[PDB]
Amino acid sequence: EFDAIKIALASPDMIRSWSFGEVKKPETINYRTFKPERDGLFCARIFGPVKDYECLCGKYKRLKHRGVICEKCGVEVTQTKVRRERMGHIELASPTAHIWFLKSLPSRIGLLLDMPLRDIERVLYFESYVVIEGGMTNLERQQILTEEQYLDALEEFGDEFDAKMGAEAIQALLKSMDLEQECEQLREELNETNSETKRKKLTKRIKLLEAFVQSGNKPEWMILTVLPVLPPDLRPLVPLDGGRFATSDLNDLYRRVINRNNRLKRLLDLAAPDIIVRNEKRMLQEAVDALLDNGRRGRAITGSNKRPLKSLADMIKGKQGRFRQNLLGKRVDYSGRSVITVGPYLRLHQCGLPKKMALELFKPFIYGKLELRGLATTIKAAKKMVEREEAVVWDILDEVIREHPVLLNRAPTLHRLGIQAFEPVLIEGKAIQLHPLVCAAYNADFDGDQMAVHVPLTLEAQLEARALMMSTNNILSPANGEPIIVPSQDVVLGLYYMTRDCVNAKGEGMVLTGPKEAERLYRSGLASLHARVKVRITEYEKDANGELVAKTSLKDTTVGRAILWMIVPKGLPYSIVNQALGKKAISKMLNTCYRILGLKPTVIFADQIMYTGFAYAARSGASVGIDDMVIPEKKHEIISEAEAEVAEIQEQFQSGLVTAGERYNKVIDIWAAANDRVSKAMMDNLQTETVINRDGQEEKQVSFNSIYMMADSGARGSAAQIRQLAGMRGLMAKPDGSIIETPITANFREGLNVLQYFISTHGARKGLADTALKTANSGYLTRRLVDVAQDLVVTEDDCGTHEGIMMTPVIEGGDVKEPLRDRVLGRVTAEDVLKPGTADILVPRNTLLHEQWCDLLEENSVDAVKVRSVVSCDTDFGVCAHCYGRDLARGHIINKGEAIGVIAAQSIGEPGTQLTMRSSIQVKNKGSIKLSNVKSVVNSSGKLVITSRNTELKLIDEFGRTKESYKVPYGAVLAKGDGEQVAGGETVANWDPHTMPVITEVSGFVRFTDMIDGQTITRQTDELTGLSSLVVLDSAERTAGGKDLRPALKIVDAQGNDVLIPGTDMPAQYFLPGKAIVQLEDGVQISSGDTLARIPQITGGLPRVADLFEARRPKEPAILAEISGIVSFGKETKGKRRLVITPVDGSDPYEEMIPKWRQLNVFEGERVERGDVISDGPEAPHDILRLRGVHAVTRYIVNEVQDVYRLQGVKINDKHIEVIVRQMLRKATIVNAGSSDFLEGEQVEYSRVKIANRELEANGKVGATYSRDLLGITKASLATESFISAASFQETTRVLTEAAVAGKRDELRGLKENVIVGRLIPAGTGYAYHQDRMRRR
Amino acid sequence: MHARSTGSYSLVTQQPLGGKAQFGGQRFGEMEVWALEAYGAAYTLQEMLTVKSDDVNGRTKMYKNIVDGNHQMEPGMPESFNVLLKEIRSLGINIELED
Amino acid sequence: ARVTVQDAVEKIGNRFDLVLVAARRARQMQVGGKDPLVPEENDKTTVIALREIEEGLINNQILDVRERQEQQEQEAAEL
RNA sequence: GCAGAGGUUCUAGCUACACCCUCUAUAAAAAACUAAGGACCACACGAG
DNA sequence: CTCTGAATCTCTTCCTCGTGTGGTCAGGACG
DNA sequence: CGTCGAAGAGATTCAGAG
Ligand SMILES: NCc1c[nH]c2nc(N)[nH]c(=O)c12
Ligand SMILES: [Mg+2]
Repeated sequence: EFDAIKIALASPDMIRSWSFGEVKKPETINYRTFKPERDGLFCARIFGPVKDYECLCGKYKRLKHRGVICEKCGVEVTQTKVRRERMGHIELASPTAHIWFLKSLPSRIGLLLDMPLRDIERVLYFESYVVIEGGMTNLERQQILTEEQYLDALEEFGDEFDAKMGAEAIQALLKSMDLEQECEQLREELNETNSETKRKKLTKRIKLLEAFVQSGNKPEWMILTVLPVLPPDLRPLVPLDGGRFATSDLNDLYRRVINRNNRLKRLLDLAAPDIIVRNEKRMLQEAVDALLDNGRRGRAITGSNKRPLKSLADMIKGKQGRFRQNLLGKRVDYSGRSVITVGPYLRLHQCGLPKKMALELFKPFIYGKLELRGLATTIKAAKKMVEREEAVVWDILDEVIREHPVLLNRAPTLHRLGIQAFEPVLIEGKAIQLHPLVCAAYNADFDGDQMAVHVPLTLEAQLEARALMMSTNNILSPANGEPIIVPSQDVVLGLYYMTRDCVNAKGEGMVLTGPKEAERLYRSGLASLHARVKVRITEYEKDANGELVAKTSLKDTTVGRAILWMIVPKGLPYSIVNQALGKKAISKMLNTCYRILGLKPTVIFADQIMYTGFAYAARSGASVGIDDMVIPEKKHEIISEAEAEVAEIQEQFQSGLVTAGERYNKVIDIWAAANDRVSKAMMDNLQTETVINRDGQEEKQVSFNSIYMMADSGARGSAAQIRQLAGMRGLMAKPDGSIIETPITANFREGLNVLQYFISTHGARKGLADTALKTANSGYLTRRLVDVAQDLVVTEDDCGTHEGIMMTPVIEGGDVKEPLRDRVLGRVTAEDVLKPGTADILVPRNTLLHEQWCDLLEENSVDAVKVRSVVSCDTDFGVCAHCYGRDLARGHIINKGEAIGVIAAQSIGEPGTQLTMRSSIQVKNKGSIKLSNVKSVVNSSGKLVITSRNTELKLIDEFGRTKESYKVPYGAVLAKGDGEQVAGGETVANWDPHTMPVITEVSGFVRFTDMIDGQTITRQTDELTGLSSLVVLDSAERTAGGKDLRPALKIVDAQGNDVLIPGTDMPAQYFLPGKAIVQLEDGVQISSGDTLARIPQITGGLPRVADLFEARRPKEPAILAEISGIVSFGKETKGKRRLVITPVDGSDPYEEMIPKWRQLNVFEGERVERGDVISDGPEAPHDILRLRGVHAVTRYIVNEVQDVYRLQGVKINDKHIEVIVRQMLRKATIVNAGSSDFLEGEQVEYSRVKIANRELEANGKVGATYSRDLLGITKASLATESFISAASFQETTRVLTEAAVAGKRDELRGLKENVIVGRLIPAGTGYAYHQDRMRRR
Repeated sequence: MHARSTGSYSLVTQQPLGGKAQFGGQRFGEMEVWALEAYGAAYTLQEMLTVKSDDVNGRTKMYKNIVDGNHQMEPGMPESFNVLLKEIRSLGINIELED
Repeated sequence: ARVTVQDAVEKIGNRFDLVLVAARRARQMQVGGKDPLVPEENDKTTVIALREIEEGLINNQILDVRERQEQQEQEAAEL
């Protein structure tokens, strides 16, 4: 129908072309007469007739008179909708500069003339002359002049030239200059420029000039002379309110501008003095500025009631502007609202609906059905009978409701499952029912929550809300494969109470024919629900491919478990309904049923399980009583002993033995220990203490306490809350983040004191106030993440690439956080994974990995498996299908087209609500110690000593899997040796954390190179070791003479020769860092491992995730090695330490300035590699990307996010993080232009440059080299491909001005540029239609 | 309970006019559009955005199509976009549509 | 009535192609006068298409062949 | 409204997207066809 | 002395649906 | 009877030494 849109600066002739008339009269309408004024802002002649096919004089009133402009009233008779399309223009008497092109950040009107903004502000406001056409003078064309100085210039220069004033002067300056002329001289100046800052400013200016000269623009157009007016119906207007017509809108600004212009015209034809004309022109400019954007100046023009009245620019941007209020989120018809109800009976594919609501929703359908029946002759009669609510209407309504899904939409739909479909079931009452099992995905309580009901109208919508949105279609959440319909509160408790055992209940030891008989033996009351018995069960097996094998063995279980057997389908084995069946067991049971039985036999199972759970939680009578919450007897004694211990520490502090801080820490620690002790006592008196008879003596058995059963089953609450119900509350936090000295020693079953409640209110207030910020920040993070990806769609089925990011299990030193069987599952390998037996290809290179493959991978025990990921895919404008892996919603490869750009953004921004906003290392288990890339040196004590910090302590068993990882300090001493099996419990590394050892690579004597005792090292008398210890003076503390010299240690023999490092000619030089306490003397042999110098020595909240995605530079960035080379110094920290790194192969032009306070873990004798760390500290994403490729920034920016998300327990699959990473580093920069037409300094999208260079290489000419770049989400979104895609996200004024100046046409092709326009989005079912249409072109 | 099918519209022809004592349709807010885009559903999104909300030649067409018997659709183009075009064109910036 | 459509999406793998291939069948049953090949029973005209697809009686090729035959029949009457 | 005119009714009813009927100078015999003017700001409330 | 980085000043944005009350120009003669 | 706080990026300011 129409191609993409384009935006360009509006020419003064185009505005005249647009307008239908010309407004000269400020008054909108006569107050006395409703009809609008002839020259008024509301005008019949200009902006069409007021009523349909009616003039103003009433001469013509019928359609036969259409198209003929009346001569009496003067309005061209036509429909009223023409009143929202016609436009009018005011003719300003003095040229007026646009405010959007003046006060914006780069200030294009300033960049176009190369003059300060302040001078333009002065001349634009009639207080400073600017020289125009200076000629052969001492005044330049860009010179700023003052009134008195202008008068002096007039007296001095008799020639007729004179500096102008006002916006006319700027317009004349813009017209006089030639854009094409300055380009060549600017290019020459840039080439001759000796610096990069000046050349960068020149590149900005030259880019602006090129943008102007390419598109069809005229700089003079930035100063509008004729100004258009909005159409009348576009004015909000006032409804009849008794005769006031009052509201604050644009009409005030339009009236004031017209008044100012008319006054200016009158003054100009009256030959007013310049002192008055200048003031009038300044007032007119201020009025135009206020109209276009009220508030771009310091003064904000305001009407009555002292409120800043809205302007045009205020009705585009912001949460109130069109782009986020009327274009994206349109309110819809055929809607509804009501409160929630349990709705237990309806199956999980249907939901309730009040009759009094479904009658109003489906009104047109009822009209159509009545017309078909012949009951109503016309629509009027149908409306009458519908309002009658008689018997026939309900029968009709029970037809249009049969198979018509409706969308039950929750209010804050954070993720995809928020809005689901349901099949209506008409009920009485006035509340919307809801299947209980779906009250978890909605996160919908029943404390009066409110859902909104929508209706699909078209046939395609009805089919879509059936094939995609029905509650039986999305069982597994898109964030992770785990099911989302896990039984939640009552059904789980009922199942847990069903699956248990009491050691002596009636009907113990009996033999039962089968579950059909067990249900009867329990209903009769002859046998209790829990009783260990012997039953026979027909366990069906799917071991034969596609066949069900029936085996029956006399299995021993309880009556309750046996009754539960009939509910489960036949395929599942019996090793699932035999255990205690908490909550996680139920979720795993559902998952296995889905995995090995499909979907159709899992919906029925999950619907039947709720019925059984409710029915056997109702018979249980699981009530809570006071006697349940037992207070352990040990609590009083523990309290008394803790009081005694704190009193002892208090007496010690009063004796001066201990410090205040030390005593405070001791008190906190002992109180924590006492709290843990009392909690353990209460738990042991809660779970085990039940004792009963086994037909003989007493026996022990897990408790039946209701409070305990609501915690073990996981139905509601954990052990932490029960700790607050029976044991002591513990230590509470002050509002400032400190721990109060005295913990609350009273539980909730007991009385709580006044002080122990006033203390407790601090935490409640803080936690309740944090909701109003956690949600406010998670919303913004989710919005940025959505609008940064927003366009990823799986369009191609195979990239065909080869490289994929590595995948390895992640361990922090404890138990393995994530096995390789968890992360890898659902993805596709890159290279052929090999069996541990070499030259054996276990799995091909391009096969997807499902469960039957991960099980095989467990047998061979392989740790490193290459996996293709969406960061290395090469398909432009969309990721591949293979590169994305399993859809994670249905266990098959993702279909060609699914919108994965928004799925990941929703799945990452969803857990942002529950997320919190804020020696000796002992081995875990027996195994062999393996040190990767270690340079071990044997010390005097015989203990293993690592040379560099980069070596990490790891343990390897017979399977080769790293059980743990330990960070160890540089030059430390380790108890155990590498390549040696160690026992569990004992520490493999022991060292003093305060002391930093400084060991040498090789053994030998010490020689003080470039060292003088008293210049670089000042010997400090040590009162402990009995010997003055050589202490290195700090670089900023030592004298400048010693600054030139470099304090170092050299290894030498017994004769005096210098011993070279093995491999390198230059001898090993060990630079002694400042404030190093060396025990040995100058000329004493060093043991390889002995400590030469004993030197005394994240935020898991949402801000960490935000800073990670934003690619913000850390506060103290660790510097790295750009190119592999040998470390060298060029200066002596003259203001800053100087570092020069040169490769042994090629000479280096790269020298690095180093701050003098940054410790250098490298030595000038050491040779660094590319990407090697120089100074320790946090790393910067920008540095990593340009040093270690693109694959390396992912392994960090995904590991850190997962580390943040693992603490709270939430799980998000890695690919959802990876697509955001891919959308971040989408822009690229070209190092050299090559044969392409791109200017070397400009930034172009990676896809465009990749396609361009590939096409160039298709011919003889070589392509352009490129360097990848990283941008934060909030800056990458604003610099996207389309201007209208980023003009609805943030900073509307800047984006629109930048687009208009450059004439940046759009191409749509996105998911928001099509939502705004209102056509088929190219995301889902519309992808085929868009593909087709593209093929048409 | 508030549900409505058809009724009075606003100046920007966003028909629901705001659910209150006066008739209104619950806002298909910004996040609900993302929740629709997450699925493959686009036709229902188009009918939430064009025919239901604001399309002067879409509402009066489908109100006749439904009672006729066929559930078809014609997108038109939202009046809010024709408002945004005017609010940018009246700013001294010429924004148009190609063909 | 059908609640789980997994049987249908095996015939039309995309499950985005399924909706587009069932909408045409439903239109040919609402506007067009053609009769469903599956035995209709009280069901609306939007699940009959899914029922036909489940039986394998309809796919993206059969309906195109049928409309081509309709075009040929119309050409026969043109003479 | 075949064009002009009038129209049962089931507000108003050759355009709002409209539509149909009978009749020959002007209204009166008849059934089938549609859904309207509502801005901004403060305070309080609920839920996630 | 001229960038070198280093302060220093300026513009931006800070969730998402409802349920309700109340208050409100512009600009008063003028011939 | 009309009619006359916060917090972060970025663009100015601005600086220090060899
Ligand atoms: N209002 C008079 C009248 C009666 N019947 C009508 N039928 C149509 N189509 N239009 C009309 O105006 C009338
Ligand atoms: Mg609630």
